[PDB]
Amino acid sequence: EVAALVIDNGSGMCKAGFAGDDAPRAVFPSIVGRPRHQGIMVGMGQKDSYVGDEAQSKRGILTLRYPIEHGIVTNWDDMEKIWHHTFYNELRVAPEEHPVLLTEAPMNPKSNREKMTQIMFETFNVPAFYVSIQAVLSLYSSGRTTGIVLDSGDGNTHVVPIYAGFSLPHAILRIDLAGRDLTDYLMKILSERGYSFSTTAEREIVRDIKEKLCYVALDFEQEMQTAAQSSSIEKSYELPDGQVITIGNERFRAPEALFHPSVLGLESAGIDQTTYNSIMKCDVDVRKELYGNIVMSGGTTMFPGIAERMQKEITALAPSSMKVKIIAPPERKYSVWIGGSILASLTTFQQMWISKQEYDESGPSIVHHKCF
Amino acid sequence: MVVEHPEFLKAGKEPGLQIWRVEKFDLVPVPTNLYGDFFTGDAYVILKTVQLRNGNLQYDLHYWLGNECSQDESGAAAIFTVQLDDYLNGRAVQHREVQGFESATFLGYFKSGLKYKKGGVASGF
Ligand SMILES: Nc1ncnc2c1ncn2[C@@H]1O[C@H](COP(=O)(O)OP(=O)(O)OP(=O)(O)O)[C@@H](O)[C@H]1O
Ligand SMILES: [Ca+2]
Ligand SMILES: [Mg+2]
Repeated sequence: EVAALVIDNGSGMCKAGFAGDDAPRAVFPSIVGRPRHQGIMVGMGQKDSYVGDEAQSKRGILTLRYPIEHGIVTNWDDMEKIWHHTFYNELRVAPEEHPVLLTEAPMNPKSNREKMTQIMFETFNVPAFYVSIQAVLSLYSSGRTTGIVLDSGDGNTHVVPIYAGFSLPHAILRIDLAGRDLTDYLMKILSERGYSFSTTAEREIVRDIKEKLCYVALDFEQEMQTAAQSSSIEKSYELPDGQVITIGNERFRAPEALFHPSVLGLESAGIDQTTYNSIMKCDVDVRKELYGNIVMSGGTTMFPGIAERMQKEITALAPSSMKVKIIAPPERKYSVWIGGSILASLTTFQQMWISKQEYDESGPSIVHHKCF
Repeated sequence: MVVEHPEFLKAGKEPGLQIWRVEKFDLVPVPTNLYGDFFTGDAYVILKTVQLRNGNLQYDLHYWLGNECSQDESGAAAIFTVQLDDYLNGRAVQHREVQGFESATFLGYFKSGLKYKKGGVASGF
């Protein structure tokens, strides 16, 4: 019949599209822009709000705001704005005409979940609704029902153990550093090299440098000295002004913070140690599969060499007899979204939706057990 | 459990083997005469139902992933396996069976072995 809409609201990037598609049609920054003081003429700031790429573009005259912090909505009015934009401008459809599948971060408060449910049924009048935990969608997209998902995006890095389709909340752990932190750290060490990246445009350069030249060192030592001697690790980066600049060990030192958060003055365990800690919080019987099904998802897990290094670090922690396997699909930046597109298209899922009818009779509180 | 599908209604009723193939977001039964024939481009769901002395039924759910099956198929097979398990009140053990790394148990269901077939139904994406 009608295609369900699938939206994965990331703290930094929103992924939206139609269930049944192999990738999100719209991927844009989770930003809402408003004129400091509005205008009327073209380029004078006519609209009273901009969302996504447009907001980013015209930031010269708007004040950008990010309604999502760590996968949790902190400004519901702005959130509603992004959702409106998503339906009407991005996907270009009327919400009341399509079941909507949204995603949520692990440990999302029950109040936010209910509030999200309320807006969808009452403000956007969707006919059917569902909320899915991000880590789980990523696991399904990887073709498994059991595994431990390491989801590192822009705001939060979580490790979510899932057995036979159900995540184990008691073992879910969070690492309080993610993509934005790495961009900020790389901007730093790059400033120590004798540069300056401080504006938004400049920070985007660093983001680009981060996403294009950074990598994770298999052995942080062997590399550090490898960059210290031979200039084989070096890479030249062409800037907007045209001039080329060379990046050294900043490439592997920035993502290294993921394994040693102390470098960002953070006292938290790294992604390797945290994965092992989570697995240890799980029942003995499931630990074996978790070890053999460590799935990576999110943009910050895109660092080349990350899978190679996680394998090494984790086999070192796991019993010798343990079969450790790291799964980092090439498309892990859309793993969450893709899982939702599959889920929402299944003939069997059609009875899973929360109906407008049941919402009407029981209210927002039914969302929790309905989407268990 | 809230799932309304004709195949879910047939699953795990009597002891034996049941095989379904994933065909564009649906779970479609495989003809009993073709059991053991697997398209390396497809994903399948296998249910082995066994009768216990106490009267209960024992289940083993195997989702088989062909080497060239698309993401929607492997993804769907996994989800269907979790849904079938839930529907059967969760008395089933879930086994992920990858072409070439099949469990001895799964292989044990096929007296004449498996017949791999190149190709399969097109992706549902
Ligand atoms: N190739 C890449 N290498 C390294 N980092 C990358 C790459 N591509 C994207 N990123 C980073 O990933 C982050 C965005 O990731 P993602 O879309 O998974 O996060 P999100 O959904 O918005 O965040 P969260 O789940 O915390 O809400 C940004 O910090 C971005 O710079
Ligand atoms: Ca196929
Ligand atoms: Mg995300």
